[PDB]
Amino acid sequence: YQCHVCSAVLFSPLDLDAHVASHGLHGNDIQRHITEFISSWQNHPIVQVSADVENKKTAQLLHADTPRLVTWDAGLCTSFKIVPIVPAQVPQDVLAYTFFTSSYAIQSPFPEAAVSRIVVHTRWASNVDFDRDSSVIMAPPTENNIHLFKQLLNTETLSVRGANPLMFRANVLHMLLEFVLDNLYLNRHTGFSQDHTPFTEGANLRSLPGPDAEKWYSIMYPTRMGTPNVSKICNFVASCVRNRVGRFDRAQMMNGAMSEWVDVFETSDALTVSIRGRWMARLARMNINPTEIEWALTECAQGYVTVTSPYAPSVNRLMPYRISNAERQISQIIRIMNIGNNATVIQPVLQDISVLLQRISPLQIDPTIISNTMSTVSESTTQTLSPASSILGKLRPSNSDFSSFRVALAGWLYNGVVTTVIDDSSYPKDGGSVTSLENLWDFFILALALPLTTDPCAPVKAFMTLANMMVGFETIPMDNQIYTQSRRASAFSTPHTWPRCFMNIQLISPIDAPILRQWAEIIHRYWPNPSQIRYGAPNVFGSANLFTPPEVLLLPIDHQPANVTTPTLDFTNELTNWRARVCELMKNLVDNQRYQPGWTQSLVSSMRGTLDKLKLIKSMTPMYLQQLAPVELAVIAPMLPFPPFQVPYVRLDRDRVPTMVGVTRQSRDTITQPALSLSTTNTTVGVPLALDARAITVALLSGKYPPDLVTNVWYADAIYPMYADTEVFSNLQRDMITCEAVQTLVTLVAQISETQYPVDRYLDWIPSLRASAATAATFAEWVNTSMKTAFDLSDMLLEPLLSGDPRMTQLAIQYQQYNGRTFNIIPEMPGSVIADCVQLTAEVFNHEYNLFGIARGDIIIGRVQSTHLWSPLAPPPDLVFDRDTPGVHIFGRDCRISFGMNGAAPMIRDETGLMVPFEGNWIFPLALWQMNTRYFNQQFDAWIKTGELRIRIEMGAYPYMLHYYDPRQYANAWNLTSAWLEEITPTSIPSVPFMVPISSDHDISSAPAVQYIISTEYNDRSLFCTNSSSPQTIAGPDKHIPVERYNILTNPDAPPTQIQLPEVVDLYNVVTRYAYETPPITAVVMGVP
Amino acid sequence: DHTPFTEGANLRSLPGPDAEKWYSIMYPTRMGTPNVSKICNFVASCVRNRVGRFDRAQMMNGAMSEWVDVFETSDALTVSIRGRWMARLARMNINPTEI
Amino acid sequence: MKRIPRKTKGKSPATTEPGTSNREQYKARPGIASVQRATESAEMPMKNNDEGTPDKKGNTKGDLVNEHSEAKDEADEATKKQAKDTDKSKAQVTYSDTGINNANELSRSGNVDNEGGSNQKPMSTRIAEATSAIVSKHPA
Repeated sequence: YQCHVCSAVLFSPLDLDAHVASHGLHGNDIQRHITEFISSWQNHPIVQVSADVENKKTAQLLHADTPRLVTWDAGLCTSFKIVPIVPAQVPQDVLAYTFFTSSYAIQSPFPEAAVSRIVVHTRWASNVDFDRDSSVIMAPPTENNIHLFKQLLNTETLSVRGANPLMFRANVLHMLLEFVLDNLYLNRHTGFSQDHTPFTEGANLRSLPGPDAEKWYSIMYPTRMGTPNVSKICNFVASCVRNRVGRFDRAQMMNGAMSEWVDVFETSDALTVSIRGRWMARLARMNINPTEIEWALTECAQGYVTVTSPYAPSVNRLMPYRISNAERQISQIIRIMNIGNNATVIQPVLQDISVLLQRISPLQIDPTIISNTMSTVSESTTQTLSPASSILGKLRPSNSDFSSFRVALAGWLYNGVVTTVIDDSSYPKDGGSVTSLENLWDFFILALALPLTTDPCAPVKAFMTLANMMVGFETIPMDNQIYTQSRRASAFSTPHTWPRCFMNIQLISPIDAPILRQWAEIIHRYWPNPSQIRYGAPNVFGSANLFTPPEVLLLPIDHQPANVTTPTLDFTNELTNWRARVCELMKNLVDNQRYQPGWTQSLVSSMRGTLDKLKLIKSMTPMYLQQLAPVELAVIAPMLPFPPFQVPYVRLDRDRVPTMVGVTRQSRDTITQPALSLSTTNTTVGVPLALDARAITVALLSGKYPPDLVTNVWYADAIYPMYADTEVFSNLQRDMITCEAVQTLVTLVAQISETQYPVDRYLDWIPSLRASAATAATFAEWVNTSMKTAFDLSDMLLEPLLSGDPRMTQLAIQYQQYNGRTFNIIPEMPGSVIADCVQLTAEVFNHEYNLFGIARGDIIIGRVQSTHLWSPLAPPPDLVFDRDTPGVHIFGRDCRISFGMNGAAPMIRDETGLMVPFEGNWIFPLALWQMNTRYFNQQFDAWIKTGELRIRIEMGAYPYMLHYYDPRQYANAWNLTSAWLEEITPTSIPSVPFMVPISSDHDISSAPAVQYIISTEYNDRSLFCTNSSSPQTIAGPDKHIPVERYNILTNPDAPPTQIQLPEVVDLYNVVTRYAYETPPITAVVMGVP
Repeated sequence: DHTPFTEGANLRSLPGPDAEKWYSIMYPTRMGTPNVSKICNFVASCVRNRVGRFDRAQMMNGAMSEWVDVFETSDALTVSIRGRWMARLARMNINPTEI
Repeated sequence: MKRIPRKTKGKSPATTEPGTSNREQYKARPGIASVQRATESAEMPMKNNDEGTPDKKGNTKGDLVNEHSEAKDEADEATKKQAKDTDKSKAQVTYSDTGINNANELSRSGNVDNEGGSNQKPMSTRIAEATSAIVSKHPA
């Protein structure tokens, strides 16, 4: 078989139909495929699959820790479910619908019970493919929910049950974040079925997957059930309008008979619908079409190959990969912070990159060139004393390790984190002397190898080496009375050590120091010049550059267009000219023997001959370094997992030499504690790295090309697999996630401490403490873990931010020049959909807190005996008192208690200082009871139980738990309240117990009941309906169906898309469902003649 | 502090075994005052915010603070003696560049 | 319907057209497998660095060592690993014992917490230590 679209060869028509799907051609099957590449000059396709698959058979790997962005849901886009609380059964006059002979039962859309309530249960009716596994599941209030408010810092509590009031805000923020995370899904389009039930004739109902979908019809579409009987539910149904049900609108575009998208009326909550709409918008903004992929890869290839990705016209081909430069910069900053001066972290990257260069370059290292050029044996020479033999001994040409050279090349890409130097061992032993033939070769090797290092202080070391070797023969003045000429060369490591006798040539006397003057002039004049080079595809891939323009790559060496026919002895090339200058200098040093007394024989001839052979050695390394190597670096750099991070090279200018690199977490308008990052503690700009000069010199002198090299063919072969195994796109997605997570972290953590970050606050009424560094650190840890599990991450994400004081405001990175000028780069932070959705959830929670099991306000403890059935949640006004009520007593932290003697009533201290007895109406902050729970509990219980003492406890917000009871019997609540008061703990508080009378649909008698705890404001928003199956409620709390929730059904004039956020959520509204295609990355690599 | 006794102050941790007991001696103001006894009267008249850590100098992120200032039980005499003692060492201090 | 398992634990007519014959007479240069093996190593993301950060309980992770000592030890580990990859007894490229006097270098370790204090005693231990020094019990 054959696929003409991509010229691939297959074997199965089924596999042919599967493969044409990646070409946009539907079936007219290995979704594991991530990328599919194929060459044009050979038969060798390459595919990539996820690293977690258990069958790597003839496939490459994708080791990037990519997140899971696209996930689908076929269930109901709802998170609130109605649950019965007190079951009830009542007789009915109509039992079942009747057709010709068969009959069908009646299925109500709502529970048929005495009372029912709304409970939060994320994805309780969903049907997902991949699970975010961050569900928030509440329990009905008749049960205990205390454990959902103590997952956070409540570690060393004094009670297993109960929560710490100082961390409700932290726990609630974490809960809201999980609520947002668990709903990040795409509404999948599914099948339908035309209905002909008389109440909903002609509707197009949506059908859930799995067996027996129609069991869900009663839940989805309330109007489907008729109006058989007289009851709350039947009246509610009679209120609704018929037409708004089932399918509402559909796309014009369709494949086969399946519409592309559809709009449907179905049961759902507005909150999650809005959240998923925002998620859809965010993903849609990242779409990419394959043509710009062609552009990006072609430009990225530096014009050595051309890429083509044919495709068919479509609009639902979603390939989310486009992000902004700011997110890439933020992610790069995070990656840099991850290092933390850990050499073990950085070493593998450099080693692997060096190996990759070694295995892709046409250059070959061959010391036999050196050996043949020297052509010296000198057998049986006990005292050789010959320059050729000594230089061969130093070079040690036969040995082949050359990791130093490739690592030196690789270091250029990471100038900003690691600095390459020459190990101090390579320097002459004990400084050395010009009188030694041994030390001359060390100087030669070191001088010839220095320029390739990234050390900014290399030229000073090069000069100071010869200055050290010349002590006693040739003297120069020292500016500093401390530092002498004999100061070791390898110590001049920082710009502040540069001698003025070197900066200003004129201070070197040509009479007192001819050779030093010449050497200084040579260094000034012929030291290599840095340059620049373009790379990458900024218009599509963005750029992670920070201190450089986005599309440029810095080099310490000038570069030229590639041309193989270049002459070897082209002195225009900077490296060759440098070698020639060094050789000529050593020559001029050695002719007259002014500096080598104690040589018995005139070694001038042999010395000069060896220097000439080295000067004119016809190696091809400088050619490669000037032409080919920059091209290879440009090709590789965009593909790397760690994008390049450079700091500008200045050849000899001193005052602009960089010396320090730091990271900042605070904004520019805050005066805070100076907390420098660890990276600033390095003596050099980056982590020191030592190289071997000998290997670099051997590489520079023993380079050659294959005798049949053709650049086009070689580089096409090199690029094809490297790009076939690319991982850029996963990196882009991860970077977007990282920026999102950082913004979410700052936004949340700003709401539990004092940070001058300008952000609206809506959970201030929730009590909490003032978070310190450790508390914020633990909270940030929980946030980080939640996010990592949400998107199925396993590698680093926000870990470097947790080192110290996570009370941050904004990322920023900067570096410093020697002359004090600093460059500060602050990425332009874009929006964050997750943080905005969390804020919206906070808005809603500020009105719908009862659905989450939180009660707002205060409570009043006091005996009340009566037969009325007013619910505790909504007490009559004439039972409560506030701070602004005549005759009340307010209390502060000073609340000393004095026993009265000889029958005098015991007394307690008012806030104003007056002394009052145990009766009346009081106000306590809850902390006061927490301070002395045992003492107050011992002192007050009798008066509260039998006397006339009532206390209002200032709480702000608190969890609550209900205890339904039959009003027809006697009922005393003293036991529950006493138990609650006993378990008050300096670090914990149990949920507040409330007693509520069960509503009745028929006349009943009443019996006395005794309460002790009532709320201070309305808290029954969670109540849905009472006695739903009966015509009306006779006694007890009464509540009809909350019509305003079903606005689009009950309000005839409401437009279909209207919502009532953020004060009321709707339980029935319009939902859009899609069905997209996510084809793999397809490419065809073509060669360039 | 995880308890409402103080307004989330920072409490210094002593080393060695049986260390909680020190928490009730270091900070007298942390005790609750339910009683009318002499000690509770004394505590009730004191300022609250002067307890625990007062100030610190955190220079490098991810490292120990250079020094801190804290309220705790002590005596002025030994505080002064260790004060002028430290100054003598500070006068004798030198740094690696001079070395 | 389809489901995808997670990789991390969670909360819980003739047809032979005349151009399809194969003449695999071309050998790539450089070889495909050779380049693939090299780029496989470069694919791998950099290792995580959890040390010095708090955990689920609140106690920081790491070992109780001086920061400078930790940085030096990490440098030695890097040099040893570098020697290991090059199949040599002594690494030609060394991250330790260089010319530079990097004596002020610091590395993140588990010795110090976020407050700048010492981790001689864990965070949770100190919190329990403090909070238990204030509890009161039932009267005699």
